[PDB]
Amino acid sequence: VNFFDELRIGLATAEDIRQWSYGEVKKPETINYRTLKPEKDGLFCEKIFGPTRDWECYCGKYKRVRFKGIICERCGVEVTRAKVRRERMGHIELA
Amino acid sequence: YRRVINRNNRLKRLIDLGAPEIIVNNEKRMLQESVDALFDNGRRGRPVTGPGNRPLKSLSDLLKGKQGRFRQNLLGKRVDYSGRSVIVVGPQLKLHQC
Amino acid sequence: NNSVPGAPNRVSFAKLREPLEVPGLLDVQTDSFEWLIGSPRWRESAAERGDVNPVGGLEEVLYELSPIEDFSGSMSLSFSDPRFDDVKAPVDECKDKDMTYAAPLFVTAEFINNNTGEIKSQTVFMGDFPMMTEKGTFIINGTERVVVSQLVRSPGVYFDETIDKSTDKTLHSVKVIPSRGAWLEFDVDKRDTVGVRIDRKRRQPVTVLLKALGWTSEQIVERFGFSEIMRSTLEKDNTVGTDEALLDIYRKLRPGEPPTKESAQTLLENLFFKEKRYDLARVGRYKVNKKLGLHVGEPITSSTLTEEDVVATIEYLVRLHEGQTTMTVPGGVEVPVETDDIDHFGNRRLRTVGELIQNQIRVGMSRMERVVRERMTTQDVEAITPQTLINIRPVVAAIKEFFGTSQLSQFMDQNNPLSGLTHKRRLSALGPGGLSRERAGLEVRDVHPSHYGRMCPIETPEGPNIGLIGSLSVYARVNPFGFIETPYRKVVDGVVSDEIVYLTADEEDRHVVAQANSPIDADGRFVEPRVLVRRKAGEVEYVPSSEVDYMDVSPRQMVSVATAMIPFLEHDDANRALMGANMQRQAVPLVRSEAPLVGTGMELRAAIDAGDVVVAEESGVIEEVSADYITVMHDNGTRRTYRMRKFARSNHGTCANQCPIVDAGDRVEAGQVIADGPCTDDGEMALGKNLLVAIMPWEGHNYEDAIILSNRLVEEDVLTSIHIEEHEIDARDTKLGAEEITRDIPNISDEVLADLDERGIVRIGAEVRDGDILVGKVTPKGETELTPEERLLRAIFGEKAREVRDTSLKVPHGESGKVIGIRVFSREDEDELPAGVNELVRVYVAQKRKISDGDKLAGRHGNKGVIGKILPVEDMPFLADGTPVDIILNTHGVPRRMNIGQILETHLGWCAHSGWKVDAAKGVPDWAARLPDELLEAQPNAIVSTPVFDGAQEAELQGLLSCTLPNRDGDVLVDADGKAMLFDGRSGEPFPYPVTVGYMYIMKLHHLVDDKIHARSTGPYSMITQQPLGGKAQFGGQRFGEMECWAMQAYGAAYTLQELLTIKSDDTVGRVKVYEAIVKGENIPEPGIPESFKVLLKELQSLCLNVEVLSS
Amino acid sequence: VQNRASGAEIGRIPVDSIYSPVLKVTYKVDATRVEQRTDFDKLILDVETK
Amino acid sequence: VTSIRIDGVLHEFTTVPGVKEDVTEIILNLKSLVVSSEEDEPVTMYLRKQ
Amino acid sequence: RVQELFEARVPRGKAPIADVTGRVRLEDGERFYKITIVPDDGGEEVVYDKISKRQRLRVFKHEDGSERVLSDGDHVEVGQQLMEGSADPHEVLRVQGPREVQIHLVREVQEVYRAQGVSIHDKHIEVIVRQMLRRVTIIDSGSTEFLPGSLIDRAEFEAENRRVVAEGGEPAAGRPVLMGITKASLATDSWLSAAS
Ligand SMILES: [Zn+2]
Repeated sequence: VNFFDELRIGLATAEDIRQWSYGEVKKPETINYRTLKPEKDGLFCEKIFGPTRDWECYCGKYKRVRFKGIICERCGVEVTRAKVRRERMGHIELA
Repeated sequence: YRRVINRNNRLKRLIDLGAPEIIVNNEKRMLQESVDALFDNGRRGRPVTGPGNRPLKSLSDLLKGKQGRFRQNLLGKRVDYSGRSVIVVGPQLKLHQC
Repeated sequence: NNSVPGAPNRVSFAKLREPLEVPGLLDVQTDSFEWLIGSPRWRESAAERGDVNPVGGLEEVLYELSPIEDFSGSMSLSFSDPRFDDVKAPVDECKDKDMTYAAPLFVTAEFINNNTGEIKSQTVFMGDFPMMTEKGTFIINGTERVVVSQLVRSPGVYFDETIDKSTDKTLHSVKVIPSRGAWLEFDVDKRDTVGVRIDRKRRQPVTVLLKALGWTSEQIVERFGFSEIMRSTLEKDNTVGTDEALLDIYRKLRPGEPPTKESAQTLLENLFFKEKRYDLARVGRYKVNKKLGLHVGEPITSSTLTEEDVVATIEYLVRLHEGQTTMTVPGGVEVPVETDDIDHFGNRRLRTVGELIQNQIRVGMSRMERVVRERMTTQDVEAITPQTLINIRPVVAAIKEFFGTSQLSQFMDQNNPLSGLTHKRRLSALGPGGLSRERAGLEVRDVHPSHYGRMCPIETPEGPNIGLIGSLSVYARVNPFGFIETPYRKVVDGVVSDEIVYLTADEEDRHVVAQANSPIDADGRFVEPRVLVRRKAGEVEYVPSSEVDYMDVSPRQMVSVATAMIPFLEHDDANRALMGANMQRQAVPLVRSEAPLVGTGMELRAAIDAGDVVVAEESGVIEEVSADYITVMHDNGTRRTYRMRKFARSNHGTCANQCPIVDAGDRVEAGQVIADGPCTDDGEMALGKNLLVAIMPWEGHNYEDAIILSNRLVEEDVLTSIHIEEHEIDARDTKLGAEEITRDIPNISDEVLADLDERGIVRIGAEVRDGDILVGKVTPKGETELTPEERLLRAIFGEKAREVRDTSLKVPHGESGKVIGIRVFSREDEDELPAGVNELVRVYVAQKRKISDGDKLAGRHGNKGVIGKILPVEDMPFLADGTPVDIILNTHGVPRRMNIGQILETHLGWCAHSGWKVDAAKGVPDWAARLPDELLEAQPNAIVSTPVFDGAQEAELQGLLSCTLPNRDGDVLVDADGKAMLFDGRSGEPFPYPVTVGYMYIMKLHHLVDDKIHARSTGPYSMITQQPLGGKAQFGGQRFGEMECWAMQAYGAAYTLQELLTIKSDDTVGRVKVYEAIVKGENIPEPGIPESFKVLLKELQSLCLNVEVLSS
Repeated sequence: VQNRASGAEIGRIPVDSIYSPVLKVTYKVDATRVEQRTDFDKLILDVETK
Repeated sequence: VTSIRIDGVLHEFTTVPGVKEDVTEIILNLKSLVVSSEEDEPVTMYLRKQ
Repeated sequence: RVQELFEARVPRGKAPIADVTGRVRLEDGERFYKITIVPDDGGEEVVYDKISKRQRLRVFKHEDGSERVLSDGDHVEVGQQLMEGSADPHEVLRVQGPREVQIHLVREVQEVYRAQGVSIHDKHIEVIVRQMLRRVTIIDSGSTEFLPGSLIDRAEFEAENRRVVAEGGEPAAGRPVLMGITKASLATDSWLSAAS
């Protein structure tokens, strides 16, 4: 909970970064300039980090509150508060 | 991030299409330059400047400097259950009273 | 001697007469603009002053530019004679309608083609001009503006001198600072290398450039034969030859370029004779000519540096090095040789608004003419017209941005007329084109013996900007060049001369100035053979009464406008006087003002010139008057009406009103005040009330500057003020739709919106409490949209079928009061609005504040304080006749602060209030010899005035206090010393010793308590930082500095710091859980991981640095 | 402000109320400090009303 | 006096045509009015001058 | 003055110091004072070429009076300043050890503070000077890994020296040295604070 005996800084590795992230960005497009929504797998796509709103699937299939830990197959996103968007990362793949 | 992703995709497409060593090597050099810039701008060479020839704030700039996240955690925070007002001397109070 | 027609009568302790009335206090501000635009009045004034060439500002700036031409010489353009037109709309509508007071200007441009020989001349529109109102202010977008003057070092020549620490030999350095061009530094050094530094280059010998011009070596030898060191330098130089010299100069200036004679020859004249590239202001040329005494007999027309100036400068430098006192040049009269000083007012000029606006329009004209010349060169030569050439965007944009963002465009503080006048008279020294705070030396912030008569040494901001912001003297007037002047009357043969003249710094130094306070006989004969005098610099010494040449006008010739109205200023301390002067500019207009009982004679004059009080133009007779408007009938049969704004929010949040003080059927003479604005009483300033003070420590409630006030003030509205708030909301279009103000609002009870009217706004005159809704609006919801199809689809079908949020404006935290008025601007009614807006509505809330605890009060002698406690009227001490006092002051703070003047002011106020009658049956007492014959008999509530540096003496007060009229009961309260016997309100028994009492003027500062008090327990949280908002308006918590963390560590308190850093600032779940536990009876759960630490982790993990936790 | 919370209509304007008919009061004591047992004091109270 | 009611006026920060001083001044003047009440309930007076 | 004293830079006064105890043999140069002292036990003379613009200070005599002038041929105690000013802490440290410099710094700071009239206990200054001078510069590493001329705290240096000696490895030659507050604080054990 709040027990931190020590803190050590280790040098990461490719497999480590693979492990941390939940996606692989592929397009530089930002939020859409017309509909003000993320583009498919863009720099903000909900499929990577999380839903823009809280307890809200992209497609509206499971927009009900009583859903936690359920990934929507129609849109392939998770249902949790907007805070989770603040604590998930993405890794780019280098050629 | 736009620059890095865009250049990586150009590399991938170019290697798929096929081309001599000179272009591929030049393109790899450009990618290395972009990554070095992203992890730090102005570390070496001309820093990238888009607006008004203003150096951009790289990822590493979040830690150093006055606005570096390390320093800002010590300058204090705004707390709740507070209040400020003027003070007037009162001779009718005990020492442990206000 | 009341210049104004109907000012109140207040005899004064006058002993000396001033031979001239105070000049127009705003003439300085208006004269610059009048000269700039160019009007017949300015031309007549200039002709009276004797200037040969009457030249305006616009004409000068746009004539020095023309005639523009192309390099081929086949085309040219000229345009002169700028003239203005009438106004667009009155000032009232411009301020209320959000417009800008301006007027158009037309310039007659002539379009000439060289090769053909044709002329195309017609008027051309050149945008609008922000005209200056009669009160010396600029109205921009409805907001008042006032530009402050600036202090700059006049372009010229300054002979510096630095003593070597090792050589211990004088090094005379001369540096020239023109308006624009190269800088020349001629310095004699230990090595004797007398060289030049053109554009911060290496020190190249002066002889090299001297020969570069072709100056004959024989002329160097003969003209410098008297000089020995420079002769040695001449014999020491190696390179010789006009071609060699000029080529070497060019290489030093521009190395790596083809060295040719033509290049250097052209560069010489380009850098020193091309007016456009190298230019100096006429002031600089005149000052240099006066300094060298060369070209004195002709009016300066060419504003370029000349070779004779350089040779004369080097001759002057070498002669000074030789140690000579005075030097002479052929064609120049004898002049002294001495080093110059930066902090002398004979060098530091004053650039009024005229100079700034002229420079801005010059920049705009340069930008416009560049494109114009390019266009004429490139555009077709046959059918080209000046209308198609001139572009108006650059100049208008330049003036607009100068008025908007320039630091010299500050909102005119309008707490009271005195503050506005002081702001208009301010003398700034920083800002664009000036030194910064860190680079500016500390010495410049100190006084200079040349400040007497030009800049007040007392008035100054208390903050770090000390010494950089002065103020004009009472009698100071700016000369047409920008050097401040000061009136003087010249003594010819020991006899004073009534006629007066104006002298600048240089001329003042060169003469002998007498002392105004020195006794002078009625016939002009000096009674004293020895009279003190001021000399060159910091020197004062008695001299025979014959050689004296000049004498001052009045003792008040060095004080500022604000400092000029502080009675007994000759008894306080410098710091205390400055504090009182600064405090006087922070009063708050009350509801019922009263003129001071004791105050200088410069009150009514400072109010008439303030502009906040109307005045009749022609002597007429009033037909009828009303609370809202007045109608005066002129003697010529023309009826005129004046409209007086009532309860209009001031520029700083206070209120402003006007109440006519005239009756129906009175022949009012021209120049007589007709209405009194804020802080006024019968056409004279009144920033406070008159309270009966007592000086004694009282149960420690007045401990350490605290103050006690009787409840009589609270219950009688003696110090009640009015403050008007201001709020505005706007409904701007968005990509998702347009917002509209509507009475209806989703999911709100009828009671909440019970105040809004049909149109969606609160009805006028409805009480509003904090947290109440002030105006309702609806914000559409976000959904998928298409620009081309959705518009038509909504037009035809699907109207009003989308969700709307609530974003209504509500009263902020800590506001209340009535709603006096609502202003709504609609685009339908053809009302100019900012781009992208449709409906902007502003609501004014006015609240009446009664003086309460935690409020600041302070007299005119700089003695601040706070209301420690407001006792009931039945508890305050009372005089022997039952008159309870109104305020009690502490005594320990008087002698330490050393502000004894306030005691004398209180004594004099009591004497004037009670009325006196000095015995004269047996003859005038010796102590009453100098009292005015009409000041020996006063009435109750009389008015008295003591001019600064000339007022009632100690003996006068001693005599007056012994003849005060008795109370209606037949007994006299105070003794001769001024003390009196009181009676305690609590114990009921008299104090063992007498106490001092009297009436002292008390103002009210703007640091009220309602603004300061604020609380915050739980409220809105920031979304980006997850921290509570800040500021009283936003209802945010207070800051927690790191010094507090250090203190908490010092005590060893740990859990408290943990809570302050984790459970009350960042941890969201922590806040929710602790709040719920407090709501219930459960114990507070331990805090969690602060958001700051988790953010730091998830951010440092982004740099490939695997930051583990190692919980083990 | 007492009338502010009553929630009346717009046309009502509160005014401060001051219920006091007395204006000024003062007293002086005429003492008699002789050594006789007639040592007393005489109170002289003066009051004025509106 | 406790509270006043001015016809044709909605609040105190305003004026009324025909008078020489605004509402605040007349309120201040009326504060000086002195009246004695025999009944223990709010009574009403009138002031009509044209 | 206090800032300079704590920072432990080159004193502006830079008074001459009595490096060794002996018979002072001083020849007064009107331009540059030349000071030499004959050692009592034996040896050579330490030579000081000081500026002559000042006025010589008292000589250490049985009277020990300030009014006395610096008399040649007298004797002085080790470490005493020959003329008014301030002695460089490094010199007094190397020629006397840590105790003398510690007490001198404490006395100097106490004196400057009492000049203004304020009074504070000494221990508040002892707690600071204890941390300031807790470094041991090393000239040679020898059988030690650390680079020569690298600051090492006395405790760890002693621990490593005793460990290497116990196993037969030669000891590392190091000496104590002080520093200013900035340098003493820039070198720490916790990396996070250093990054801060
Ligand atoms: Zn879904």
